[PDB]
Amino acid sequence: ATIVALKYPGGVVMAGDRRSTQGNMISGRDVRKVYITDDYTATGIAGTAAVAVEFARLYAVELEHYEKLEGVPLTFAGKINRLAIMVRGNLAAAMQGLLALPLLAGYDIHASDPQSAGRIVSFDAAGGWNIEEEGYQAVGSGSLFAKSSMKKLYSQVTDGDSGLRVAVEALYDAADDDSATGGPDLVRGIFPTAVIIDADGAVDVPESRIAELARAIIESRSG
Amino acid sequence: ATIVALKYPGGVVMAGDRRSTQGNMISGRDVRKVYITDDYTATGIAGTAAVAVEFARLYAVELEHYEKLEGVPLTFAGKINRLAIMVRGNLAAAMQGLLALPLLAGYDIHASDPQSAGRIVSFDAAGGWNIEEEGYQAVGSGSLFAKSSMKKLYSQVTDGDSGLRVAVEALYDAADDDSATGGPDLVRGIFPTAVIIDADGAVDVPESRIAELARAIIESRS
Amino acid sequence: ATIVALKYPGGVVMAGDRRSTQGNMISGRDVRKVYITDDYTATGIAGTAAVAVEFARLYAVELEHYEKLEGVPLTFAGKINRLAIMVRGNLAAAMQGLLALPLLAGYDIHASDPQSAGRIVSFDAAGGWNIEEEGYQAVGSGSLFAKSSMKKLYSQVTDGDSGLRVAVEALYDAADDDSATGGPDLVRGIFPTAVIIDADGAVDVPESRIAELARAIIESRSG
Amino acid sequence: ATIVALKYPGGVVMAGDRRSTQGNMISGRDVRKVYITDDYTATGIAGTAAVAVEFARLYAVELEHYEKLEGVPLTFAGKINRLAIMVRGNLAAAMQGLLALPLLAGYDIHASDPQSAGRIVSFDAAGGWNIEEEGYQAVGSGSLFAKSSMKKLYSQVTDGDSGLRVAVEALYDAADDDSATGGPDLVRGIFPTAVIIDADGAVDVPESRIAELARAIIESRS
Amino acid sequence: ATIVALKYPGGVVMAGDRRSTQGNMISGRDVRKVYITDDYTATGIAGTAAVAVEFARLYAVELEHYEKLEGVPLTFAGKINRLAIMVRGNLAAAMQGLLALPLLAGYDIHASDPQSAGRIVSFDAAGGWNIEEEGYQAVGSGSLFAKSSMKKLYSQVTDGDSGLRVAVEALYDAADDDSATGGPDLVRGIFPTAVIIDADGAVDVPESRIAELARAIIESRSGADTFGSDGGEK
Amino acid sequence: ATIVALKYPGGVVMAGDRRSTQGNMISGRDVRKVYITDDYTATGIAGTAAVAVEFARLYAVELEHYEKLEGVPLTFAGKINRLAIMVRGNLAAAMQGLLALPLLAGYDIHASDPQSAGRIVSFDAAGGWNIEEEGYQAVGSGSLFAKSSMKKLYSQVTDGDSGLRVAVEALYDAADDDSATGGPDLVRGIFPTAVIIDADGAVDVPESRIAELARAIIESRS
Amino acid sequence: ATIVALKYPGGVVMAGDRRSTQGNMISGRDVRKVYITDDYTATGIAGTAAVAVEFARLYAVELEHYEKLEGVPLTFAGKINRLAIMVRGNLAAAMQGLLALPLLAGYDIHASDPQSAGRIVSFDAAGGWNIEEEGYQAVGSGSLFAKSSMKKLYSQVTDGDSGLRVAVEALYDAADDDSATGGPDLVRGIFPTAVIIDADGAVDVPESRIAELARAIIESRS
Amino acid sequence: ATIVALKYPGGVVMAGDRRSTQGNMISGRDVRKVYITDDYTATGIAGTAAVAVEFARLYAVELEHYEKLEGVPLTFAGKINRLAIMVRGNLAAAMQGLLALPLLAGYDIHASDPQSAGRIVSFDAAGGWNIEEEGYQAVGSGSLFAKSSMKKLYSQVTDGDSGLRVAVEALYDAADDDSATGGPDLVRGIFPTAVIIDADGAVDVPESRIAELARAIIESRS
Amino acid sequence: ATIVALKYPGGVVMAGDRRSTQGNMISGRDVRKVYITDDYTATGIAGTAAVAVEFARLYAVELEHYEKLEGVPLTFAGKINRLAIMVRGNLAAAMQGLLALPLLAGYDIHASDPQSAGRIVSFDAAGGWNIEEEGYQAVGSGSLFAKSSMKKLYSQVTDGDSGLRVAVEALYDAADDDSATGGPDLVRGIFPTAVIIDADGAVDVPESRIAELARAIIESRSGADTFGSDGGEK
Repeated sequence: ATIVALKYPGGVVMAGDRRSTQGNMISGRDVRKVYITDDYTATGIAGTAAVAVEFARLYAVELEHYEKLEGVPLTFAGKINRLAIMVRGNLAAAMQGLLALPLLAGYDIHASDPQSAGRIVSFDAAGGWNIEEEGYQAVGSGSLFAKSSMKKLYSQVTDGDSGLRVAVEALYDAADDDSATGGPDLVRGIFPTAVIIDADGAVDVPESRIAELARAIIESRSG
Repeated sequence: ATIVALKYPGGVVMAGDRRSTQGNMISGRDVRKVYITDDYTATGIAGTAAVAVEFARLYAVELEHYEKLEGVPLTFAGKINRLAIMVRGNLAAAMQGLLALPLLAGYDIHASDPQSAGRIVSFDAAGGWNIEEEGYQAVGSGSLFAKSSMKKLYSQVTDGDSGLRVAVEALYDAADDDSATGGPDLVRGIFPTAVIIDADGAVDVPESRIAELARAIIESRS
Repeated sequence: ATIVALKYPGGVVMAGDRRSTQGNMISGRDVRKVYITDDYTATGIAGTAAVAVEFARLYAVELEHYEKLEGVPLTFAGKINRLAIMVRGNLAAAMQGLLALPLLAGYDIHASDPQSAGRIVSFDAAGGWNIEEEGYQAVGSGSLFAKSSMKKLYSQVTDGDSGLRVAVEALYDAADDDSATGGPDLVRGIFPTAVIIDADGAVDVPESRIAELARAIIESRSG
Repeated sequence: ATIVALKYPGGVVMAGDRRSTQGNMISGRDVRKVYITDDYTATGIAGTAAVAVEFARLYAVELEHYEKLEGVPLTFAGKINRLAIMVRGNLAAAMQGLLALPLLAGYDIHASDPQSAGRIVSFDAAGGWNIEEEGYQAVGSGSLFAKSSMKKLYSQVTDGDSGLRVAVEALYDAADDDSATGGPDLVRGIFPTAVIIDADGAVDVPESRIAELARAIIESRS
Repeated sequence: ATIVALKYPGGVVMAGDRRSTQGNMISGRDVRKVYITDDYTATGIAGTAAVAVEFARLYAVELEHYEKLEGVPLTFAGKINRLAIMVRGNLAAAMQGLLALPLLAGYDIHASDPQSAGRIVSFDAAGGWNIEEEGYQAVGSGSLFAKSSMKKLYSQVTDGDSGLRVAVEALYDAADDDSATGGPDLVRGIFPTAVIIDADGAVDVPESRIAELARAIIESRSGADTFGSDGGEK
Repeated sequence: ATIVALKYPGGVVMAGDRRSTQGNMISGRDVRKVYITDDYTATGIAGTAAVAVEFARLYAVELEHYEKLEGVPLTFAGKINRLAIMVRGNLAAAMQGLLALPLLAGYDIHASDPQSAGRIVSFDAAGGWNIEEEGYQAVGSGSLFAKSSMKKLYSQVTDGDSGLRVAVEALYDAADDDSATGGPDLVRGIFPTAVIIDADGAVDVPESRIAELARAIIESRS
Repeated sequence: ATIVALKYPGGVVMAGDRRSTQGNMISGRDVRKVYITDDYTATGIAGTAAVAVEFARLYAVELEHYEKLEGVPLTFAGKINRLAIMVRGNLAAAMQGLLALPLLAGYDIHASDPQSAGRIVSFDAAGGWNIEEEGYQAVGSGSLFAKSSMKKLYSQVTDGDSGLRVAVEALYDAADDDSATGGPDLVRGIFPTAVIIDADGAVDVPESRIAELARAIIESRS
Repeated sequence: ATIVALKYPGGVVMAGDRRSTQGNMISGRDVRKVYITDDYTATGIAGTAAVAVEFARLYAVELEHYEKLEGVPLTFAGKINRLAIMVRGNLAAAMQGLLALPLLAGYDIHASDPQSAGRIVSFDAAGGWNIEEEGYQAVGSGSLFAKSSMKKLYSQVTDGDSGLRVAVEALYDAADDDSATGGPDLVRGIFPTAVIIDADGAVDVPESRIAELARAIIESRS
Repeated sequence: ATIVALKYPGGVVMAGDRRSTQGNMISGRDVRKVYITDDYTATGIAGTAAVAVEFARLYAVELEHYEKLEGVPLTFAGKINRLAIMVRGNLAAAMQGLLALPLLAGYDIHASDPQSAGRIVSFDAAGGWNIEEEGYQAVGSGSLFAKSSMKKLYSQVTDGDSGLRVAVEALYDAADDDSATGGPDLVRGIFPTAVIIDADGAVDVPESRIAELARAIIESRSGADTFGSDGGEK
């Protein structure tokens, strides 16, 4: 599994791959790992698939719950803290092998400058969170390759779109050197999922656009 | 890793993938796992890469050494025996996690019927061996998927070429359902390796043939 | 044990074998492993026989319970979720050896298109569930052989019937390479059980149909 | 695995099934577990496949080697002893999971009464042996079911043929109640193997006769 | 210990042996292991003798309790389920060495056909139960020999009585190859106990009938041993 | 297992049961556990069957070997010593579960009084030995019941026959209270084995006599 | 530690950092990890410092020893083999923690095309080796970051100097993302070490060139 | 990680570095480890990052809580005690691996002499606290190097500013010999954070001042 | 234990403390840990006392033995190698707790520049060695404090005497911050030992110079403590 996220001028993009494994065997080819938890935040979770889906569901329930009770959504710092408590609470079971690490991407409406209102937050096993200040991040098994490719490509990220391309590509190298990360399957037409967040909310990327970008990357590296 | 071998009317074919891993990390994109040990045998080895390449090398040396001393190659039975003794010798290291299992294909020149002189032989970690009769075998992490593919595809095998295509396809399915087995890389142009043995000896299938077969399969599935 | 399931145009078919073992010894020759839990679902369970029969019984009780209280049956997503909670709850005892993995087949009346209203859901030990999109699935010890045979035969599935044949046959190869899966016993006339689900509900397959298909497969491979 | 042996008036018969497993997985559909070690003995070996085939081979070599050096075969007692010593030598490896138990059938040419010159001998992992006196023996995972079947069927044994049928049936019940023992495969045509020893030596029962008896049994039970 | 049960046309017969051991030493020679838990069901239990007798008493108490409260006895399926819950309940202590496995025989009055109203139910350690439909079953240490003998004799079973004979005999072979199962003691006159269930209820078998059948089986095996040989050698 | 030995006026008698088990399962119905190692000593061995028969055989060989080299048998003291050294030699294997304990009965031709030249000697796993003075000994799982029986029945021992009957009875009670010891099987006709040693050497009691005594006991207890 | 090696048109370059740690503590600021084992091969070793320096020394001795005895250097294949055998020999100590992994760069004088006579070879702890064919390799704690850097920067490599700059940059990124790898120390003036091998042999890059390249990179990133 | 603190005439200065690691990999480059917990106390925490940030937040919440309830802030001794009870409370999880050690710097308004109203308090794992009476202190991995540098520089401390320089420098040597402590990154402009406390409260140090002092130290040592 | 070594313009100096402990108990007040192994080297050994004295003794024997056989001392490189092999040979016993680490100072007569012919060499438990370039080294429980002291004090080193004073001071700070290292005992008059090596060989510093150097250090620390304060408070 691999999930990359990167800031672009005016928003944030989070993309995740599609494969789920059981040891060496490929058990699944279309797992969606990026969820739109609310109008302005998307959450990608890596690890044990059970703890992953439960985290996404429970987190979304909680955010909308507080919104309905208080008539106003939480601030971004609150969202971070709630997620971190929920992660810390799974530390006991996580030491037993049910570890799930999230990766939170959001757009802060209350932020002073609209052009830097993107935020990327990465968590550990102990619920310690860090607000990323370096433009991108990745979690999962292939995370190191993805981070090392985005390190060379992040100078091209100039808007939402080129950011989407760099994300697809970093996912491509992650899959390229890590067998647990699936690469663009051209045969079944299965490609990574993406989410884009800006002033107007968080929307899912239509599959055709990720496919055009993917084929473009493969045509580029074949020669 | 996954290495398939199947008899066809008049010969034997043996093919292997190209990936080598360390855990989840893809470390080698072009390893060759099928060797031509002598003019009438080929040996695939699954498992620990060091122990594998070493087995292949040493076995080839031994076959050829006896051949030079006595002026005649061993019978297929003797070859089977020596390979089995090597495998039995690595047993302690195999339990220490250095396991290497060989799959031996050969063409018996002394067999009575030439159309069925093909030979496939499989080994376990304890050196016991078994001559295969159902016409195909495989070894490695993808072996079960490969065997279950060849069981259905094997009625199509009628000559050297059809047998080659069936081999390549079985590999494609192994790789399709197991992450430790690499499929045809169309981007870098790396394809499985194949050896064909018949009445005239053992030759390596040149890459182009395997490329065309792989492209035919890939178009057939999409 | 082995339980296969596959979608066909207009419904779903689930078939399971008949043998139960205690180590190497054959202890039972007529265990039924596929149950009709409600008018539109069928549950097949593999593993510890006790935990299996309990899951079937308890699950059916629960579904009908909610129906009586609320005057309306659960949606399909609800059914999946309740089963998954019930599986997750058996994780503690499952680590100690009492492992039971279910396989849920259903027909969704509320689904938009009637021709794809079949559904197949597979579970793990941690209660993570996956909605299957490949058209078939199998659980049990012989599951990998059965999956690999249905992979080559699924192009012949065109209705409830050809689907039934492919199911019986995949079960036949599972039994053929796995000693824990029983093959068609021609001597005692014991054959796999099957359930078929479509717009009109879930009905058990009469035994003579499965027997005739079975003898047809054996006669076909005998030469 | 399961190998039965029974004495009939005038000779001995020894039959064995054909399956070989790895856990729940059926790996071999046609293994031969009963060898003719010499003109008047036959050896079945249950257990680890490697250790089994090796035992059989080496024992045959040793019997014949002494025969060539001294110009006369050992007595049945000497053969029993050498087999026992070979078994005792594998005890260390058997405790490490490489156990192999042999069942030895023979026809003593030096015995006084020809009608009871048949001999059956069973061994444990610790090399001790025992000469059977109840007319039959078996070894392997199905041995208890086979013995409990022969206890009832043995009054029907009156010659070479009835003894052969009782052997095949005992195997059928072993396989019927135990999954590690293969029964007659009517689809692929694979049947138990059988060896008959009498005053004239040891001969392999040709497959057709075993096929007949198997079909008679299967018809009787339906 | 060994307990065999088998269906016969119109009823069911359950027979059990008489010995109890403490390791190799024979500690008891007249343990009764087959109980009549109610008018139509008999229960035989094997394993730790404590957990055995306790199970029998507790089960009988429970069945009659429900009968008195509800004015109607449980159905047969209910009986099975309660027994299984009890067995499952003893799983924790069973893993520490207090294992007891039961074997339930009954006659279902509410069953459609009176001639197949016999039922045999076998349990495991996890309380999973199986309704037997092969005609017979056995539990205990000698269970495999007894099952393998009843497999060759079950074609002679035609009524309550011939079924009783086959039961005594299967018990005889169980005891014959398993030292933990006691054979008919001709010296002290101790023989297996039997229970027979049919349309008229479950009754204990009088000891003289089991004893005559026993002596008959011994005279027949001794005469069949005299007739037989080892390939021609006696 | 259970092997009793008792002195009587003028000789010694040694008897043993016939059962051999594997756990709760009865595996051998006619094992012979009492051997005649030489013209004046018999040896019983309880425990692991293999180690038992080995001890017996090898000890007989050693006694007779020294006899052929030196032209005179060892004294009873020397025999005791050699047996003790063998037993001490098996100590490591005994701690690893392969324990075999011998009970040695002999008739000392060199003793002063012929009426008390009988000799019984018992051994532990550590090779120490002890010359028995209370007139009887036993070994095996039933030894305690057998000794507690002979303590009461021993005043009846007045010659070779009465001593034989007391032996058979002691065995009967061992078997009566312990399941690993077989009693007289009236159905198959298998009875304990017995050896009698006196001034004229060691002879095997023929089976018929042991049969008659066993029947006398059995009717006595009904 | 981190040692990168990359082929360029006509030669090979091999560079290594300078830090050596004990836990979190920086213990050596100027270790040299890349040796010139002979006129056409350089060897880097990651891992335990003792085992590393010893490997390098002994291997150089052995190459040169055979050269003096036979009057001709081994082929690149023989060199690969000897290094592999040394590595396989240290395996027992590598499991105990004294692991040392070598990366071997050489220029084959006997290769057919001079422009691609460069050679890079990588080893695992079990002595198996692999001839790298994607143009670059690395070893040590920073190896993954270094490889992921060279994958992107490698299209810029066109000669000896550009290849050298790419090497230094890859090292800079290794150090940038891993704390056990030292970067260019501008304060003390300590820079990575580099060796260049081409048709004319192996020469150490003089420090000034590496200093200028490092300063260019550092100013580029500010 | 490393956090230094030192008294200067009229106040106290606490400075901490910026790097966070995950084993050998550098995971963070701008972690702030010094917090202003209230108008007159700053708290620096080292160890597990989670336990660190949690401690800071919880401690600040608690101090202001008591202030709001009682209308008067705690005395300094109270603050120390509460922090120590919190640290003691984390002792179980701290033995499990989630260890966080704090370092408390304050200015006591109620102290008699305004010029020595600074205080430095260091804690252990068991919540035992000590009031330092030696002018300075440091916690973290690089703590010993920082303490040993401040030991040679503390005679230059004469006001808030020279104290700030000595702090930055001691942090520089800590980072210089400890890979887990980050040095001044001149490329990204990341420098240690500082807090200064005196009669007028606790204020954060503007970044440009720390950068000027840092570059001054580097130019000085080049 | 703590042994420091530092190069100065034209030579090398090597000093060591005198304490030897067992747990918290001070067992030896006058151990000598720095030996003159030959006319141009000196060896300090930290760690287990037995193993330490043995490395020293046997190494001196080996150096001198080869010198007598071949008529010329080994080069500094050969000496380094032999010491390293001896260290590598003790690795098993060091894993068993009998660890001894040597620090080797020497004056290379064959070096090109006499002003920088001094040599300091440090070893780990696995026999690897390293030639120190930053001008000073130390070994033992107080080594970290000693090094962190010499890093600051090293710009003051200009000759043999100043280098000696810096050595003694570094030892004083090691002892000041670690309890296993003994400082100058003014009561019993026991001071660290020192060896100095230059172009003319290796000689032991006579006790007087060490005594009054340590005395001066102590008075400087006392006076500087009287001048200073804790942010204003004494």
